[PDB]
Amino acid sequence: QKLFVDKIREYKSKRQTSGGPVDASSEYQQELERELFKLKQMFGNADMNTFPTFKFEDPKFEVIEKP
Amino acid sequence: QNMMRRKEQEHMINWVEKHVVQSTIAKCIADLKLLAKKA
Repeated sequence: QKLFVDKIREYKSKRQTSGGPVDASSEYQQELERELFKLKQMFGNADMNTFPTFKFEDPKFEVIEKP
Repeated sequence: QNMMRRKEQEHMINWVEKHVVQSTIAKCIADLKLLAKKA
């Protein structure tokens, strides 16, 4: 069953990634950069890793009594 | 986070396949055995 030994050996090889922060991708950064950039720029443009700040506006008004 | 869960899962799923390709007549004898049990 070469299929099964293939599966188990590749599982043991991929789980061997504590040494490989990406497990030897050696590419796909040129696209991951754009993917995450677009994901950010559609979610927003601030530092989305920090706590949000909040400005609070207040409504307008007018004279109400008889002029 | 989940997107990275996908991007690395989709890359690790192809690497392992393009990796086993370089990897014995035991399979052929097994095929005749599999064919022997064909009935």
